[PDB]
Amino acid sequence: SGPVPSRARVYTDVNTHRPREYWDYESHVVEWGNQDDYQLVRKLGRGKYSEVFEAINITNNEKVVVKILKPVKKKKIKREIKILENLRGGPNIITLADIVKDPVSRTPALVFEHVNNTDFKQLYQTLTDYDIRFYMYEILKALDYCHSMGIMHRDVKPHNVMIDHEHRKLRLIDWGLAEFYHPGQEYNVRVASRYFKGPELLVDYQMYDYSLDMWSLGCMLASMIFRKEPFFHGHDNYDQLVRIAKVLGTEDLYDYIDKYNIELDPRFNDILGRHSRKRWERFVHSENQHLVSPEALDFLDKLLRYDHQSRLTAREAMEHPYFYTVVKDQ
Ligand SMILES: O=S(=O)(c1ccc2ncsc2c1)N1CCC(CCNCc2ccc(-c3ccccc3)c(Cl)c2)CC1
Ligand code: NA
Repeated sequence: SGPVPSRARVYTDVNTHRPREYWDYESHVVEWGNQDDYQLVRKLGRGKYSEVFEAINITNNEKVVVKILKPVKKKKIKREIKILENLRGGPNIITLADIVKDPVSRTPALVFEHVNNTDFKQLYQTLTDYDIRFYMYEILKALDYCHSMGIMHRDVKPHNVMIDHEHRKLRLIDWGLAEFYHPGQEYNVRVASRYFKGPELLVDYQMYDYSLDMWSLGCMLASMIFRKEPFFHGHDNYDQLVRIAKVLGTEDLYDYIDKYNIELDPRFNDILGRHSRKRWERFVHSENQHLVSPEALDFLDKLLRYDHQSRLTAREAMEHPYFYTVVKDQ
């Protein structure tokens, strides 16, 4: 036995065709700028792996964002830098402007282009059906691009999506968990926030690909159209799969596990039970109905599949009827 192998349906060999240096980030030599070019203005936030500041480049008086890294292995910093450099200039990808080190503490800091993000509590109540379709399309452009460039984001969620609503501008941020896709590679399943983890992660299927990001995206879409954040609210990684199973149903889950010859943890056998596949109609109510259409539900259904191979690709998703008005306007 052991699990059945898997390959991405698209962009399978994009890294194989690149020079090794493109993806072999362990070999990457970091280009350091001058720390003294930046003065910190104010703290913006703190994350698992960093503290984020607004700063000013005193050479040209530009506003920038500085992410000062907490201690991480040099290869993980190299990976994030290499990915940001490879993706620089791509649609809706955050722009890495510079990389500096404090010469005393030796702490490394990434310097980004400044994006004026719109406060969540003011965005949430104003967003129309059109706005959701528009911003979803913008995220898909970033995902198609990074996938086409041989990179999985692996941490798609609202915290990692900046919107400057005034400028109708979106950026996908926090490439610290992203990885290069190589056919045959077994990845770490301990990635992404619980609520956004794909079934492949939860059942410990390591040979995953770009399609992980499409599950995460579907989770985001569900939370936005149904006004339920998070959508799949698990207590832990095990219960997370139970919450998914109560919606997608257990029949399809067991079909997926059979197809890939996945060995399910003994714990899971007790708690999965038997669940019907639910209709999306049970999440619709008077408050959210203006966001919910046949198109939205058809699209959502085609993202949220157990079987990573059957999810829409980014480029397929962009062709879905949910986006016809957006595509016409652009
Ligand atoms: O201040 S920050 O540390 C900072 C500032 C600049 C910067 N530049 C490089 S890293 C960096 C960090 N930062 C923390 C993350 C925040 C995330 C904002 N989420 C907003 C949001 C996104 C997406 C949706 C949405 C979902 C579904 C459909 C359509 C849309 C929704 Cl509703 C809201 C921004 C501020
Ligand atoms: Na693979």
